Amino acid sequence: NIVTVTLNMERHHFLGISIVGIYIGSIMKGGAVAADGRIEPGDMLLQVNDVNFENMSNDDAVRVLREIVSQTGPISLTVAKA
Ligand SMILES: CC(=O)/C(=N\Nc1cccc(S(=O)(=O)Nc2ccccc2C(=O)O)c1)C(=O)c1ccccc1
Repeated sequence: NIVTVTLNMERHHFLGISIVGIYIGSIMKGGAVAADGRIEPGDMLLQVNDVNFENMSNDDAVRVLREIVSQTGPISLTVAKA
């Protein structure tokens, strides 16, 4: 089950996720992801905007998320539900 979740990123500064395939390791208080509710811990992160996460190292995925969260605009996260 694959779901795409688009977040406006206007009411919250950060996603509020940790990443540990790349999985959502945790969802944190105060982030856009927790407020939205559609993504859950354990979901597998497949794509963020136009960046596919296949074969990506954890360090590179953190760098990608940092760069995307730092730029203004919506963020679309495609996950496979746990
Ligand atoms: C809720 C939340 O998000 C949190 N800290 N967030 C966060 C932390 C570091 C870098 C980025 S980041 O701007 O570089 N963006 C990311 C880069 C990599 C992976 C994930 C993110 C992300 O946004 O989740 C976002 C917190 O609990 C928090 C607690 C106290 C004070 C401030 C924040």
